[PDB]
Amino acid sequence: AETVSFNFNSFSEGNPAINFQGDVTVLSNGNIQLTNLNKVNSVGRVLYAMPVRIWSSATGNVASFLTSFSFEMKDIKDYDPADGIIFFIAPEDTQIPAGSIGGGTLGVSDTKGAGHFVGVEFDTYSNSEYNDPPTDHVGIDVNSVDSVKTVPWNSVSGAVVKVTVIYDSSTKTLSVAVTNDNGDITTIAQVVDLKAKLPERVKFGFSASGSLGGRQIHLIRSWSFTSTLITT
Amino acid sequence: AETVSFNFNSFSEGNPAINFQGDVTVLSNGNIQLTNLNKVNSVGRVLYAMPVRIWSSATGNVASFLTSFSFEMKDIKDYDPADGIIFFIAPEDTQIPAGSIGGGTLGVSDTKGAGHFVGVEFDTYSNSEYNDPPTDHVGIDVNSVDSVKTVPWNSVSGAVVKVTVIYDSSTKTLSVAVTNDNGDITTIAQVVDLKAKLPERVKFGFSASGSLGGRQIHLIRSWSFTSTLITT
Amino acid sequence: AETVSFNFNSFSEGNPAINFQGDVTVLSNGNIQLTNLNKVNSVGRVLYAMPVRIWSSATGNVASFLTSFSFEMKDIKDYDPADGIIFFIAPEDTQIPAGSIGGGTLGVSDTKGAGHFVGVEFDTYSNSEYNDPPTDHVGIDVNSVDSVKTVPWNSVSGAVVKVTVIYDSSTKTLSVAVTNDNGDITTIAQVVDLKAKLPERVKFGFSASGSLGGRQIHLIRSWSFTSTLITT
Amino acid sequence: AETVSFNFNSFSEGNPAINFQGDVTVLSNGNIQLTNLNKVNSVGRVLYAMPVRIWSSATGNVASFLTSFSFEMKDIKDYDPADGIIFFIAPEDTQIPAGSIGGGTLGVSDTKGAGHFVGVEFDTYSNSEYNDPPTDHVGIDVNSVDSVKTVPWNSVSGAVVKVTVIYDSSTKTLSVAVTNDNGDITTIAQVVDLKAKLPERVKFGFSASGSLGGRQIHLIRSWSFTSTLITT
Ligand SMILES: CO[C@H]1O[C@H](CO)[C@H](O)[C@H](O[C@@H]2O[C@H](CO)[C@H](O)[C@H](O)[C@H]2O)[C@H]1NC(C)=O
Ligand SMILES: CO[C@H]1O[C@H](CO)[C@H](O)[C@H](O[C@@H]2O[C@H](CO)[C@H](O)[C@H](O)[C@H]2O)[C@H]1NC(C)=O
Ligand SMILES: CO[C@H]1O[C@H](CO)[C@H](O)[C@H](O[C@@H]2O[C@H](CO)[C@H](O)[C@H](O)[C@H]2O)[C@H]1NC(C)=O
Ligand SMILES: CO[C@H]1O[C@H](CO)[C@H](O)[C@H](O[C@@H]2O[C@H](CO)[C@H](O)[C@H](O)[C@H]2O)[C@H]1NC(C)=O
Ligand SMILES: [Ca+2]
Ligand SMILES: [Ca+2]
Ligand SMILES: [Ca+2]
Ligand SMILES: [Ca+2]
Ligand SMILES: [Mn+2]
Ligand SMILES: [Mn+2]
Ligand SMILES: [Mn+2]
Ligand SMILES: [Mn+2]
Repeated sequence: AETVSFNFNSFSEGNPAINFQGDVTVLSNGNIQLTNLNKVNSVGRVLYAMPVRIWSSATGNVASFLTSFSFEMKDIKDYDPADGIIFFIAPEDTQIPAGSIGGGTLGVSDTKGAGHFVGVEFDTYSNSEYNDPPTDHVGIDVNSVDSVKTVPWNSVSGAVVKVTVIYDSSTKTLSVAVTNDNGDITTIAQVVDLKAKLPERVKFGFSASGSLGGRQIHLIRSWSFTSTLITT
Repeated sequence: AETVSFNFNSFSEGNPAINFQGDVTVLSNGNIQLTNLNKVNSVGRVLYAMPVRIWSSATGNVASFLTSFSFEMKDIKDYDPADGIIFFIAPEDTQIPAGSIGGGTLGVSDTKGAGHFVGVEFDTYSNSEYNDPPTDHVGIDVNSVDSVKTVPWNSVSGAVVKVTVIYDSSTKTLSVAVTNDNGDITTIAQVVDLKAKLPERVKFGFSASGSLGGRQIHLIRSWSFTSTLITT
Repeated sequence: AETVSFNFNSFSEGNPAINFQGDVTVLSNGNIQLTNLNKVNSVGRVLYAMPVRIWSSATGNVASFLTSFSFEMKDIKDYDPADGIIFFIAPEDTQIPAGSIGGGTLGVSDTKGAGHFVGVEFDTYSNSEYNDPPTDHVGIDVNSVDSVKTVPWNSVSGAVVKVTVIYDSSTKTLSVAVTNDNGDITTIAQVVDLKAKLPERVKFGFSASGSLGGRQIHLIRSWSFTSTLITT
Repeated sequence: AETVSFNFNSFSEGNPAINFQGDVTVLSNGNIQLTNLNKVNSVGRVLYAMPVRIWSSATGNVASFLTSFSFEMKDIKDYDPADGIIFFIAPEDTQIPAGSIGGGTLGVSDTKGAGHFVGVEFDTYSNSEYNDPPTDHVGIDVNSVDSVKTVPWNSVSGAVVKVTVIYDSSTKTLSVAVTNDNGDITTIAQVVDLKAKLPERVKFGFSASGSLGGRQIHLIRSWSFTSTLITT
């Protein structure tokens, strides 16, 4: 069994174990701030440096994984609280899309909302061009910010949010459990064939974006992960 | 939203939030020990005292839940390490089955292996009469110890095991993530309609058992839980 | 440490975590309405269904607690706005006193105003038989509605009141902070030895009452609570 | 009556409503970071710019108040997690003590551990020179970091902590409730005569400090406050 596991209680910009893309910055409190509040169409992303093998071309096996993280989004004067954070998986050579307009692309897709990735978004603005639901929501994305599925949710400014994600390889099911401020949990699950959508090796990470008038603080506070690929 | 959430970092006899059934005991370290090492066919179960309303007949809605717990099973001389621990959900009036022979019934079913419950078992003995796989395993049970589905696992004597479970009501998916000794994760997921299998009010808990020759230490170390039912 | 904590942002009939006694009802908006506007001597009480161990005869330790709740009292035609709401603590077998005349008893005491409970009352009618102050007030009650202590307070019809209560077991101090409509705060604190006045296990809740001519809307809107008993 | 109330969901160093002293800084995420991790004997404090009238030399009346706040302390490599945060009340002309050695002085007292202030300290290091308890603790201080009283507590790195404080002028009682990561609540209360210890007009705020080998992240995330003084 090939296992990749790690844990971040805090981040240090000088740690090579993580790739910093775009406007991402690391605060003195150890938090990763994904976007630059003072830039138009800002986009920042963070990736665990080591690529993870999610499936074997020899056995045909797909890995299962369990990951938990905590983020925080907070409103800022005088901008519309947008656009949200997305936890994504993508080719190891993934980079912020060329000429990215940020905003509703969440830093992972082109203007049409397409890209090569699988993710769980925590969307705080309704983009009609991507068929977003009317309210804040958590969504399961497969190569598009036009979610395969979404569930109503509520982004509380200044609130620390906990998320737990389980990917069961046999059923190809991706399950998400979000722990809100008011105490309630929000869940969403969807069958996504990682082996059919992503290459053998991939990088896991977070991305957030903003536009001209849409901006807010996007912070990653902690992140634990364990993936196990059966090789027997 | 109707939410039920608790977090037991340890336990204590006298705590009104816990119903003890059978040979259950509380160790001075706070751990719960489910079976009596000196009793033939021992059965011990622990339940969260408060009944949980998992679905509403008035709205047809079903709750989602996130729960995680840690346990430990340890060998003893000279008995065969059996039988295992099961995290179950059952009618609020659930009691240890009458005339229970313990053993492979895990304290939740009758001799034939049938009962009224939904659970996640951590089986350490292969009972052919219940069609168990040949080795240790984690299984998803629905009214029977003859698992609807199982996955190879390994119970390490004295190893602390961590488990995270997510039930997404919308998809009716019950997914389990088990973090073992060597740090590898083992997962199993199964679509289970709690609404169709259980009554509106149920109780959550743990059960363990042994036989004349099959005995071992079964400990529950911690348990956190959050369930949310959309009331509207 | 043995801890009981919960957070109700709203309520719903059927939640097994709440015990309804008397004329209480749940409104479509999630608010709990304690009294029946059409019944004489109406009494409604709501209790957290799980008993709380506030102290242990074995260790002698006493729990500390923090709780916040919000309520609203609203006038109606053509009845006299009475009688008020009381947040109370009583033995777990507590029931509305047999033959309750409601009114100034607040649903927790007998006609003489005596009972077995500890509570914080928000009194909107001056009962000379219980030595009430001449104006609305907040009072600390120990086995009697003839408050051990009171402080002037005004109940504004239709106003949302927010309350915060801290019980420090070491000093045995029960401290109350009441946040009015105008923004002013009103506080009252009293040393109350719960270990000497109540049994080890008790229930927390709210009660309200009315008489033939005294009636008003008594609503409980939210309630968060956390108690912790040291078991070491 | 004379009331003062405010609420901070986030802070900005470019806001008049607040005084900054020492090495204090405001992070892009709105959080106030009291100490500088790169300085020896670092000391930082923040104060509500508007002095609050807590008692009257004309009437002898003393104000009551309710205030709550959330903070966060976090370890760093490779220093000792020290020294802590203290919520304090002091004369309006209060400033960081001249030649402050920071450290166990929490930035409010002299080397001997004396000063003019009343406060609630959240201590993460045991200074024997100030008779500190052997573990982390919450303390009530009256002109000295040699606490009038303390209670065992546990500072969890990276955890957001919520505090509620009530001062009841009639009983001169200062009660505190602190919400831990494991869910438990800790409380401590103490009779403190503010009229005798402090001037009519005072300033409320926060202070934190570090030493050569003792440093950690000290954050003040939010702060609500309401005080009411009767003028009649
Ligand atoms: C004319 O539209 C551009 O400028 C406005 C502000 O004047 C917005 O920034 C708009 O972007 C959209 O903004 C929201 C929030 O207000 C959110 O960030 C959306 O994702 C984003 O598309 C911007 N247009 C574009 C296409 O960038
Ligand atoms: C003749 O079989 C009974 O007695 C033997 C020991 O002499 C076992 O205790 C056996 O029970 C089975 O024991 C294993 C462990 O080796 C495990 O506990 C199985 O679940 C259990 O059935 C017992 N027979 C029965 C059916 O109770
Ligand atoms: C003769 O007194 C009885 O009937 C009157 C109305 O006709 C009142 O209901 C009175 O009760 C007292 O009413 C006030 C409100 O005006 C408040 O509810 C008091 O607590 C209550 O005693 C009632 N007498 C009694 C003792 O029930
Ligand atoms: C010789 O002692 C001085 O230098 C050491 C370096 O290891 C410490 O910084 C020490 O200060 C004390 O440090 C702890 C943490 O390790 C905590 O911050 C105490 O409050 C502080 O006294 C320092 N001495 C002094 C008096 O500054
Ligand atoms: Ca969007
Ligand atoms: Ca078995
Ligand atoms: Ca009265
Ligand atoms: Ca100290
Ligand atoms: Mn979306
Ligand atoms: Mn089995
Ligand atoms: Mn009264
Ligand atoms: Mn101290």
